[PDB]
Amino acid sequence: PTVVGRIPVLDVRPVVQRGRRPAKAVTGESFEVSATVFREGHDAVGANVVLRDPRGRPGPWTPMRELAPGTDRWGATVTAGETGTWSYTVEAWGDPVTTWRHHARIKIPAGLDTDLVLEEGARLYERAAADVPGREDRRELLAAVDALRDESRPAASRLAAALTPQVDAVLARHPLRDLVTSSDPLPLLVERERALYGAWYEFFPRSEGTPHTPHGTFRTAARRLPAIAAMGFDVVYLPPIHPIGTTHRKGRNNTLSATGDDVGSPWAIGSPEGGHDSIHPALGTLDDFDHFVTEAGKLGLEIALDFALQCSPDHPWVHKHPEWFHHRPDGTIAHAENPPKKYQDIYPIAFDADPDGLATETVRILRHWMDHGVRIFRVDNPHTKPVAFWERVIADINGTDPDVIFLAEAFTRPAMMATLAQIGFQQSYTYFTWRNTKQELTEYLTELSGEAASYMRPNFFANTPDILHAYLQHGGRPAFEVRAVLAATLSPTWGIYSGYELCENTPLREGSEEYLDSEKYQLKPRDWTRAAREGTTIAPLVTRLNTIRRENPALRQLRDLHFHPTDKEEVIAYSKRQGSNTVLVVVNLDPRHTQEATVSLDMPQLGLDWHESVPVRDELTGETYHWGRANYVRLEPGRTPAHVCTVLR
Amino acid sequence: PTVVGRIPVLDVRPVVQRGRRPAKAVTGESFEVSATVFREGHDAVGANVVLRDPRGRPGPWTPMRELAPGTDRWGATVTAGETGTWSYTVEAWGDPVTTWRHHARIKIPAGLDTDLVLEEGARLYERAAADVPGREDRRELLAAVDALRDESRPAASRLAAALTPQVDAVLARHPLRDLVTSSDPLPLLVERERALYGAWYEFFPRSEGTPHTPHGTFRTAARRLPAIAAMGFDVVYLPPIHPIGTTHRKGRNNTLSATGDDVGSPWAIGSPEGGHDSIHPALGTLDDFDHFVTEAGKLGLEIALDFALQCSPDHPWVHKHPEWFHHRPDGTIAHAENPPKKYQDIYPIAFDADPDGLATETVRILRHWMDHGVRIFRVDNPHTKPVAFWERVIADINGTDPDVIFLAEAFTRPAMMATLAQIGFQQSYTYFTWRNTKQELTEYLTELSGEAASYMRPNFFANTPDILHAYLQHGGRPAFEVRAVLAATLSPTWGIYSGYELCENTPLREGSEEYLDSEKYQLKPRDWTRAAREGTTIAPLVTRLNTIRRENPALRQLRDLHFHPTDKEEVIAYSKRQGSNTVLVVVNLDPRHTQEATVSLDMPQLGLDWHESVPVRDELTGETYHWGRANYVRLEPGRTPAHVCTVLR
Ligand SMILES: OCC1=C[C@H](NC2CCCCC2)[C@H](O)[C@@H](O)[C@@H]1O[C@H]1O[C@H](CO)[C@@H](O)[C@H](O)[C@H]1O
Ligand SMILES: OCC1=C[C@H](NC2CCCCC2)[C@H](O)[C@@H](O)[C@@H]1O[C@H]1O[C@H](CO)[C@@H](O)[C@H](O)[C@H]1O
Repeated sequence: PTVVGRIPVLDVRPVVQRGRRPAKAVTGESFEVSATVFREGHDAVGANVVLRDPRGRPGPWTPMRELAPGTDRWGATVTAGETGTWSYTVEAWGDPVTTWRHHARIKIPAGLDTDLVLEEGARLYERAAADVPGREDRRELLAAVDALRDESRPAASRLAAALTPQVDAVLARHPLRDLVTSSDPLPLLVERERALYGAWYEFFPRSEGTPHTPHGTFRTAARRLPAIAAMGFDVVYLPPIHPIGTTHRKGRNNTLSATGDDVGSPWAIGSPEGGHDSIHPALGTLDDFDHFVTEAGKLGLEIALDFALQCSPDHPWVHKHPEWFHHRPDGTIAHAENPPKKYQDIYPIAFDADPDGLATETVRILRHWMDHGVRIFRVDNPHTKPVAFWERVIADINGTDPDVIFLAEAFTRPAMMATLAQIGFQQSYTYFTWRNTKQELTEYLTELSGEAASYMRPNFFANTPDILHAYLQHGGRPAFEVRAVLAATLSPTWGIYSGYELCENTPLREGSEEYLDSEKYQLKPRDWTRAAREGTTIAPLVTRLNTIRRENPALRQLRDLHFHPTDKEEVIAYSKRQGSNTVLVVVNLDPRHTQEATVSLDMPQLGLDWHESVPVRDELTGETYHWGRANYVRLEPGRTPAHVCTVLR
Repeated sequence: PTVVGRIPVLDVRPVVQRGRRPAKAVTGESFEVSATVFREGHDAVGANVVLRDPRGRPGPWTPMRELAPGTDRWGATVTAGETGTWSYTVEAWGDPVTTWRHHARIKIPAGLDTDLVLEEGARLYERAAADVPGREDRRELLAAVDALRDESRPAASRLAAALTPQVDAVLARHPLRDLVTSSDPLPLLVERERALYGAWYEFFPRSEGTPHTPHGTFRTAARRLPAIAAMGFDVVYLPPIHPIGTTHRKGRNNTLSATGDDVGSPWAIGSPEGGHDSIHPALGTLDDFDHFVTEAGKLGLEIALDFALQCSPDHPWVHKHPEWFHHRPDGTIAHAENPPKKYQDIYPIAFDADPDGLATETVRILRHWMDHGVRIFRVDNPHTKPVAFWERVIADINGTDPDVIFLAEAFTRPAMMATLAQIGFQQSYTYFTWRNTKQELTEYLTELSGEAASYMRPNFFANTPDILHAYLQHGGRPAFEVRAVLAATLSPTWGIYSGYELCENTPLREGSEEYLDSEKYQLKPRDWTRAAREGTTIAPLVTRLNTIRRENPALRQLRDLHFHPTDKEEVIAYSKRQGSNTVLVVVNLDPRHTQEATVSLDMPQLGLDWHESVPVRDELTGETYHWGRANYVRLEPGRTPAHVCTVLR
C-alpha cells in the first residue's frame, strides 16, 4: 500500500496546515491549483485539476501546464461558484499521443522504423477514438488512423495526417489518458463575494450630532449614510455601540481622568445600562438601530459591528461572571495592555476558568446582532484572546449562518495574523499602513497575493483611529490621494476612517501615529458641507476609485497581480487581470515632488507581444494614451497622483 | 472539536510529505525538531520535544528555545538511539514562572506592588510544589514560598529566595507548565550508522586477474581487498556480477559491435547461463562469491552489489516473461535509451503488465544476495522504473530486513531525486561532480545539509565509470586531491571508482565526461604495486583522509556544517562539529595556481568569542597552528591542496 501512486502527484497546493483546514475562495474567484507531477522514464505526462462542488459534481476539464521548464511543477486556474465546502484533486497521467508525436517527428524523417512507428500511431489514435463521444469527433480521429495506415503514400505524408489541427481539435477535447493517478481531495471553502471584495467606511455615530444635541444618535447618524453610499462604499463599520463605562473613563486626548462631559472610549464596553447586547442610551434604542440598519440597507450599505471581547469595570459581567476575569491576590483586575499602550478603562477577559460560558455568551451576543441585520463583524484585537476560541466561535456561527463575515484586527507578529486567518477569520487587517516605499509595497503585496491568499483576505484600511502614519502626516493631501489609489487598487477590500477624506493628519505628538484630539475620547463634529463646497475633500477621488473598482473585475480580485519595473524609485507600476479586463496602475509615491520615469511594461504579462501598442484609458482623467513596452510618465503631486488605466478592446 | 490547541503548536518540522512518510535519522545522529509556538497575550510560552523510541518509551526532557526574536519558531536538538520506527511530538505550555520572575525583577526594585508581586510568586511556587512528589523537593520550593511571604524580611531578600540557583534546579527539574498542548505524533525512521556514514570503493572484479587468465575471478579479485581495506574504506561496490548477454554486446570504447573476445558491459545482465540470481562464469561460482564476501568481511569491508532491473536480449526473462517488456507491433523490444545516450545492448523492463510478478521476483532476487551476505544494494538507474515500485520493494525488503541499505543512482531532475529518497532509498547519489566552484559547492551543501537531510543521505562519489568531470580532466592530480578532500569532509559518505587514486583523467573526447577505454567495455588491468613505488597514486591521501574521518566524529555526520568567508573566490572554508569535536577545513579549488587568502572565521559558529585563540592541528601535515578570528593561509597545488584541521581544547 504505497504513498506515491502510479504517476507521482505530490504537494498539491493551495494547502492550509497540511490539509486539516480549508483553503479559501469566494464565488467567482479564480486561483491556481498546482502540483509536482512527473514519471519514471522519458515519456510525456499530463495533469488536470478536478474541482468538486459541495454535492460531488465535477467542474470542466481543466488541464495543467508545466509552469517553468525543468521544474515538474504544474498549474491550472480553476474557479469557484456557489458558496459552500468544495474539494479539489489533481489527476496526473501518461500522455501517449504527445510522447508518440514527439518520437514520430524525429524517427519518420530519419527513416527509422517508419513502418513500426506509423502502426504505433494507428493503433493509438484508434484508442483515442474509442472514448471520443461525437460521431464527427470519432470519424475525424479514425480517418487519421487510416491515413497513418495507407501504404500507398510516403511515410512523411502518412505521419502528416495524424498532426492536422482537426486532429488536435478532437484531441484537446477528449485526450487519451494513461495510468490516471489522483491526489487525495483537498478542502476548499467558498464564501460570499463580500468576503474578498468591498470598500469599507468607518465612522462614529456619536459625532454626527446637531448643534442642540451634539452627541449624535442613530437617527442623526442615519443621515450620514447617503454621503457614504455616494462615495461608493459597500460596508459601514461602527465602533462599539453599547453603553460606555464611567470608572476610569478616559478623557480627551487619552488622559487618565475624564471630566463632566468627556464621552470616554466606546471600547470601554459596559455599564449598568447594559453590556454588549444593549445600545448606548445617548445613541437611542434598539429600534433606532434598526432604523439605521434599514436606512443603510436601502442605500446598499452593509453594517459591520465592532466586537470587543472585553469590559469596562462597570460591565454587568464584572459581578455576574467574576470567573471571566483574572483577579490578583488583592482582588483587583489588571487593566488591559497592548504594550506599550495602556488601556486603564477596560478589563481583559480570562478564558481558562469558564471557557464554555464565554463561548455560549459570545455566540448569543453575536446572534443577537445577527437577528438585527448585522452580517459582518470587525473583531477588535483578536490576538489577545485564544486562537482556539475564535476557531470555535467562527465555527459555531458559520455552521448556522455561513454568510457572516469576521474581520481580524490583528496588528501583531506574522505567526498570529496567519493562524487567525487559517482558523476562520474571513478577512485580516494588514501591515499596509507601514508599507509606503516601492519596495515595501512590492514585497508585502507579492506575499499577500502569493501563497497567503489561500487563507487570508486583506482589508487595506489606509488609516484607523489608531494609525495616522508619518507618510500622511508629512505628505499632506497628496499623501492621502496616493494611499487611496494604492489601497483601492492593490486590494479588493480597502477602507478609510472618517476624516481621511478631509486629510486630517495632525498627530498627538511627533513620532506618534495617534491623532491629535482623537475621536476616541471626544465627539468630532465635521462640517461635511463646507469641505465639499470648498473642494477641501478628496471624496471626489474616493468616489471615482470605487467606481473604477465596480466597473473593472480585475480590481475585484487579489491573486492576479504583477509589478512592472520603472526606472524611478518613487514610481511603482503594476497590473491586475480578470478575463478580458486589464487594469494597469502607475503611482508616484513622492507626495512632495513631481516625478518622471520610464515604465518598462512586461508586455507578455498583459497578454501582448513585446512590440504592440496598448490603447489605455486613464479612468481618473478619462484621457486615452497609446503605450508600448516603454512609456514616459510625469506625475505632478496635487494634480495627478497616478494613472489608473484600463486597456481598451 | 478544534484544530488549534490551547497554546498553539504549528508546522512541526522535520516533516516528509505532510507526514505520510517518515523523517530519517541514524543511530546516534543529532538533529533539530522545530515548531511554531506562541500564545495570545504577552505572557511567556515554553516548549519541549518528546521523542519516543519504538516501544513508546519517552526520551529525556528536551526544552526548546525561540530560534530568533519575534519569529515564534522554536527548536531543540534530539538524538536517535536504537534502530527502529520512532515518533516525536512538540508540547507547548504557558510558562507562568518565567513571566512572574520577569515582572518581579522590574516591579520589586521600583517598589511597585511589592506585596502583591511577592504573594503572586508564593502562590505560584506553591503550585509548582503540588507536582513535585518528593518531600525535600517540595520543602525546597516551600521554603522559597515561606521566604517570599516573610514580611519580616526585606523585599529584595524575599525575592532572592525564589531566584536561588538551588531553586532554579528543582524547577528546571520540575517546571510549572500551564495549559500543556501537544502536536500530533510525527514518525521517525532510525537506521544503522552505515546508512549515513561510510567510505565506498567501486571496482571491477574481472579487471583483477592473472596474466594467463586476464578475466579476473572472485578468488583473484579477493586479493585486491587488502589494498582496499587498508585504504580505509568500509564498503566495496561491485558492478553487476551475473552473466553478460552476447546479442548486441558492445565492444571496446562503447562501440556498437563487439569482437570475438570483447567482455561487454556488465550491465547487459542475462544469458542462457543465468540472470540476476547467477554468477558470471568467468567470475567463478556462487562459492567463490561466498569466499569473496567472507574474505571481504575479515578485512572490515561490506559488499554492495549493483542491482540493475533490466535485461540483455539473451536474458531468460525475454521469453519467460515477455510481459515485463515493451513490444513494438512486430514483437521486437526497443533497446533502452537515456537520451542522447543509447544502450543498444539492453532492453528496459516494462511494469504495467505484471507489477506483482516483477515485485515478487525482485524481492526474491534481493533476498538471494541477502542470503549470501549482501546487505547493501546500489540500485542502478532507479528513475527509469516507477517510483511506487521502489517504494513497495524497499518497504518489503526492509520489512523483514531493516538493516539493508539501498543507494539510488538517480542523476536527474530534483523532483525525482527527492521522491526516491522520501519513498525509502537510504542513500542517494548527488550532483557533487557538477559542483566545482566555491559558490556551487556552498549552495549545494547548504541544500543537502539543510532541509534535504530529513529525507536524503548523500553519497559523494567523486568519479564513477560514467562521470570523469572536466575539472579532473584539466586539473590533473591536484584536481584529484582537491575533490577527495572535498568529498571526504563535506559528506559522511563518500566514494571513489577504482582508478581515481591513479588520477586517470583521459576522456573519450573533448567535451565528454566519458572515460577513454572505459572499464565498462574492456578489462582494465592496473599495476597497483608499480604505481605505489612510482608515487603516481594518491592512495596515501585517501588513506590519511579516511583515518581523519574515523577519529573525528564531526566528519561522521551531515547536518552540522558551516561555511566561513574568505577573500579569494578559489579558497573555500567550512567547519563541522559533533560534540566537542570540531573539524575546520580550508581548500584551494584552484588546481593550477597557488592561492593565499584571509579566512575570516565566524567565531560563534565554532563556539568561541571573537577574541579567542583557536589551537588547530592540520591533520594532513601534522603541523600545529594558533588561529583566530582572521587567518592568512597559503595553499600550493601539489604540495598542499588544503588544511584539514582539528581543534584542540
Ligand atoms: O480595544 C483596545 C484597543 C486596541 C485596538 N487595536 C490597536 C492595537 C495595536 C495597533 C493599533 C490598533 C482598537 O482598534 C483600538 O480602537 C483600542 O484602543 C482604544 O480603546 C481603548 C478602550 O477604551 C482605550 O484604552 C485606548 O486608549 C484607545 O486607543
Ligand atoms: O545501466 C544504464 C547506465 C547509466 C547509469 N547512469 C549514468 C547516466 C548518464 C549520466 C552519468 C550516469 C550508470 O552509470 C551505468 O551503470 C549505465 O551505463 C552502462 O550500461 C549500458 C548497458 O550495458 C551500456 O549500453 C553503456 O554503454 C554502459 O556505459
